[PDB]
Amino acid sequence: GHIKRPMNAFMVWSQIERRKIMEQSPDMHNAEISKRLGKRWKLLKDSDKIPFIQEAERLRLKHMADYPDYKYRPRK
DNA sequence: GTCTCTATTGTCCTGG
DNA sequence: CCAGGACAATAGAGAC
Repeated sequence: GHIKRPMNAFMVWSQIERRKIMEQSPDMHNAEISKRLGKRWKLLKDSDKIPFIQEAERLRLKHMADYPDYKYRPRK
């Protein structure tokens, strides 16, 4: 089948925030949510971002362990 | 009912 | 070795 690629620090911080938006603005389109996420991301000071970089890190290590060999080969 | 596009950041792959 | 891309989450919008 098709194995997904790991979530980076931003994508991890994205899920959490997106929910808090999806629960507050249930009908706001996700494309616009992405726009606002990208902006809030630039607001969060660098220091605050560490926890997610570490979080995202283990996410990748586990990824290899679970999927011994998967080449990220996307193409058009 | 079924796909494809919409958008963000970060990260890996390819062509030149 | 750099630019340009695909793609991870997410559901709706639009074509068909």
